[PDB]
Formats: sequence, C-alpha cells, structure tokens
Amino acid sequence: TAHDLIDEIIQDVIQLDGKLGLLGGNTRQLEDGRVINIPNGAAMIFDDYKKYKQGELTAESALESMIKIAKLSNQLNRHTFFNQRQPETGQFYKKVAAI
Amino acid sequence: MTAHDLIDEIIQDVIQLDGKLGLLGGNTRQLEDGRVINIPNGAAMIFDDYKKYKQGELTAESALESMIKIAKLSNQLNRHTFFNQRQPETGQFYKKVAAIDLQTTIAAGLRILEHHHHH
Ligand SMILES: O=P(O)(O)O[C@@H]1[C@H](O)[C@H](OP(=O)(O)O)[C@@H](O)[C@H](O)[C@H]1O
Repeated sequence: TAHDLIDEIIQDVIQLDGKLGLLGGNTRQLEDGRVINIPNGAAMIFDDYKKYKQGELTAESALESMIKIAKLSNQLNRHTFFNQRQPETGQFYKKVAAI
Repeated sequence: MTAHDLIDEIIQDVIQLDGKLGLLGGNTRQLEDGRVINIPNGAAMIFDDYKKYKQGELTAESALESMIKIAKLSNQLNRHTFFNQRQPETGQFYKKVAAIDLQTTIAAGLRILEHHHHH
C-alpha cells in the first residue's frame, strides 16, 4: 500500500535519531511524545508525513515529494568535517530515492 | 556597514584562505567566476550561508547570525594546542569574525563585542 510504504519510511527516519555530525540537527516531536533530532532531508520528509496524517496531502502526493526530497539529498555531498552525513543517513536517502 | 556589505567583506576574507592550512582537512568551493578554492571547514560553512543568502533562502541578518556562530565555535577549537600554532591565517580569520557585534553594527562602522578579558 502507498499508506504502508509511508509508515515504512518514517520508521527509518525514527532510527536516524541522533545520527548527526558535530553541528546541525532538526527537532521533531512524535505522537508518542518522544523528541528526535534528525538530518535536514529526513526532517523535510517527516514534515510531509505530518501533512499527510493531517489530511493536507494524499498518500500518493506525499510519497512523491518524499522521494523527490531523497533524490536531491542523495546528490548533496557538500558536507564539511563539522557537519558530516552519517552512513546510516546515506543509505536511507539511497533506499528511498530508489522507489 | 549594511548587512549586505558586511557579508561581502567576510567572504573576501574567506577567499584569501584558499590553500591555507586546515588541519582537519579542506573543502572545495567554486566562485561565481568559476574559480575553485580549497578552504577549511568553518570557512566552508560560512561560504554556504553566503550562497543561501544569494539564492534568497536567508536574510542578510539571518546569514550573518549563523556565520558568526560558526566563527565562534571555530575560534574556540582553534585555541587548542593541536591547532593554535600551525594554522595562523585560519586563526586570524575566525578571530576577526567571532568578534563582530552584529546587532550593534546594524544599529549605526564595524562594531565589536565588548567583554572582559583576564589579559
Ligand atoms: O545543518 P547542518 O549543520 O549541515 O547539519 C548536518 C545536516 O543536518 C545533514 O543533513 P543531510 O543528511 O540531509 O544533508 C546531516 O546528515 C548531518 O549529520 C548534519 O551534521
């Protein structure tokens, strides 16, 4: 399902918690209450998961932009020593850009 | 100084760091004219905020705020024994920028942060 594919992707975003360089990070709260600190691309995707569950986007349209975010993130490798992308985050953007 | 002109001043200084010793590596960036520079990690993130400003993603004030935040952290790291002898040009850069009082400079004419020193 398009729906179940989305709930896959945000289960991956959860596990990118604390996978940050020396600088940077994005705080997002769950429905669980738990706060997580995640990379820029993964945060932009988490935001599209919110719009979806808030009836602002369809599953189809949410998943489209999610994949489009991942593809742009995959291309970006401008990172310095102080804000390195972790390998776990790199695999996530590759996986999601595949779909 | 306008915020715009302060940014242009900082980035002229970043360009002069081309080739100078970063002990934690280097970062290639390309100028608008096409020329490629190799600069340290703090200068490179400062350069990236300049780009975000030029693309209209940040205001001049918001760009300078993070530029100065990065130069403060980079200056603190540069005072360590590992780094504080062998990268002087990089040290002077991060020291100048970290000493900018932004909100006072936007009042006025470059204004510096007034503070106590043990001396
Ligand atoms: O905002 P920054 O200071 O650049 O911080 C980096 C970004 O959040 C990166 O997001 P990305 O993977 O989507 O590029 C992340 O992977 C890094 O670990 C952070 O250090």
